[PDB]
Formats: sequence, C-alpha cells, structure tokens
Amino acid sequence: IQKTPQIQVYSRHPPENGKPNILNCYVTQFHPPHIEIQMLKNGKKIPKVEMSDMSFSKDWSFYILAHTEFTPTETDTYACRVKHDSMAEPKTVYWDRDM
Amino acid sequence: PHSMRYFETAVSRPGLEEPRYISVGYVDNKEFVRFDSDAENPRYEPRAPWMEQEGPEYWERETQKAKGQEQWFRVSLRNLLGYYNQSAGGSHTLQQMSGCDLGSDWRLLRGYLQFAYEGRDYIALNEDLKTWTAADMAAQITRRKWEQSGAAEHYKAYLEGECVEWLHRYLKNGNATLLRTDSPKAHVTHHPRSKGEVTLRCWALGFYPADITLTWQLNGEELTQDMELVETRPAGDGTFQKWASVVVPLGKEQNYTCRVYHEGLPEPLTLRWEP
Amino acid sequence: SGVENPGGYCL
Repeated sequence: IQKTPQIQVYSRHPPENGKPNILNCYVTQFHPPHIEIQMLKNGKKIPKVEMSDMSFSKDWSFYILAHTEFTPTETDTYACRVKHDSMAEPKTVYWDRDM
Repeated sequence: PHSMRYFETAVSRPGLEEPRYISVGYVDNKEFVRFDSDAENPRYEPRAPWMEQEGPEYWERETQKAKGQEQWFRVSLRNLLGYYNQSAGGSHTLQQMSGCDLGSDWRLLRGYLQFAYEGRDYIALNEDLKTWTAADMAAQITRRKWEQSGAAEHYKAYLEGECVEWLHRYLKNGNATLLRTDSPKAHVTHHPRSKGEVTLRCWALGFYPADITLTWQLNGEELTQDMELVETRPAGDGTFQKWASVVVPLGKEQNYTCRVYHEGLPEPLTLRWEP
Repeated sequence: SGVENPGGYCL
C-alpha cells in the first residue's frame, strides 16, 4: 500500500521581487520513505538545495523539507519536482506567491 | 500539557544486511535529539540548544541504546518477512513511537508504545500498559508470544519512570525555549478568482508553537464550509505558517473579517481586506 | 532518554 505525497511550495518570508528569500518544498503524507526531490528555477535544477532530515507523523506517514535560497522576480519560475514510487511519473508543483 | 516521544524507523535495504535506522526524540512536538545509522560516525546528536547541557556520558549511553535498537529492529524485520511470506530482496519498513504525556497537573497522564510495519499499524500497547492490541493475523502471533514474556511490564516501567523523569528534566532545562511563544504576524491578500468573484486569503506567519486557529466571518457568522484552510507548514526557521481563504462576491470584500487565535495572543486578531 | 526494546522480545 502506497501513499502519494502531498506537496507545498512556498517562501519563508513574504516575497518581494529582487529581494533574497528562502524557497521551501514541504513534502508529507508519503510511503515508502524513499523519495527524490528537486527544486527548479526555470526548469533547471537549483545547485544547493538543503534537505532537512527525514521524519514521520503520528499516522506513520513520512515527511521532509527541502529548501534553498532564491530571489523571486517577475518572470523567473520556481518549482519542486518529486519522484516517488506512488506515482507513475515525477510530480512538479510550481511556486505560487499567492499560496 | 506536555509530552515526550521517540519516533524510530528501520528500513531494510535490498543487498544489505544492516537496515537504515533513524531515531528522533521530541519534547512538546519539538525535535531535540536525533540518531542516524547512515552518518559517518553513528551517534545521538543534540537538535535543541538546551541539550548542550548534557555531559558526554548522556550521549554515550543514548548512542549505545541506539546500537541495541538497531539489532532489535534488524531481527524483527527478518521475522515479519516470514510472518507475511514476503520474497527476499525488496525493501520493508518497521516503525515505533514510544513516550509519555503529562497533564496540567504535570503528573503522568498516559504512556504510548506502537509499532507499524510497511507504514501500517502492527501492534500497540493499550493504555493500561499491560495488554496488547494486534491489528492483524501476523500481529496476533507477536501478541501471543509477548503475553508469555511479560514484555509489557518492561515498557510499562520505562513509560511510568524513565520517560517521566527525563521529560521533567528536559522541561526544566529547555524551559525558556519550550515555553516561549512567537505570536503570528498576519495580513489579508486579495486575488481574482472568476467572473465577479475574488479570493480573500488570511495569512498567519512566523508563529510558534504550531497550534493555531483561523476563521472567516460574514455578518457575524462562522464560515467553516466555504473556507479553504491549508495545512500548517514550517517556515524552516523554527516557526510556522498557515492561511485560510474564502471566495467572495466582488464588491463585498469589506463584509468579511478574519480572526486569528494563538497562545501568544492574549486577544485574537481581527483583520479585513484593505484596498 | 529513549526506550530500549527488550533484547529477547522481538516481533
């Protein structure tokens, strides 16, 4: 039995174009624990994505937090791509400053 | 109320004998210690500033216990493979959650000891700390075997003694940190949704602890249904974030108000959309 | 301080 990951992509601080911030990709609710996460700027993998250590919640499902430095702008796009055995293909979720 | 929990995971690796073992300790839901067998030099490490108070003896003892848990999980993983008639190779998971909750009277309120296999309930110790609850047939085998060994007494003694003893110590040691709050910084955003309708999103950021309540009101009434509430998420710096939105008729944004409730707020906030 | 699962009491 496999649980499909839930994914939230958001910034640590409210976003202002041109100002340095931190981009988060919080992945939860999945099983098995093996998972592969990439954070992208314009469809290009971002170099230093820090990965928090793995943990699990009271319902046994696993979670983890990937994050990296980024400077939001008007036209650059950001996303988090998650590859997991629960899905037939990698899932890509775009950063939406309104969320 | 207060609590302490140790969440442990052992994962079988195809083509390897020793499983990947990870243990994380929590006090009031905040990570304070961690052990990972994949580290260069497997050792329990402090994860909260107030744990730097513990001497080298503490870490030594804890690290030894981890080495023991690794072997227990290793042998147990092997057993379950037979109980379920699973093919060799493949990867499997075994998890455990143990700990205690203290009430307002700071006295013991309850102990916990639960195991899960493949991310699903396997066997758990009942609140009496004497009987076991097996979730399926395979688990009944383990239950029957443990009823004979008085395995429960062992766990009962840890949950009513050691668990209680250290939770009080950690609470005393990390008091200024664990008991603090960071009240939320909130605001309301306005967004287009569709023909004559817009979304009002009420944000709550940088708060701590995680517990919080956000509500929307139209004409003095609560909007439970019609309100979209995201899942609380970490900012990454120790604080949390959450927002709640509602879709509203364009030209009536002012008729809606957001309320924010949090331990760091002696009085709840009241916000409105502000053009 | 974590719990120690009894050595002779595996699943």
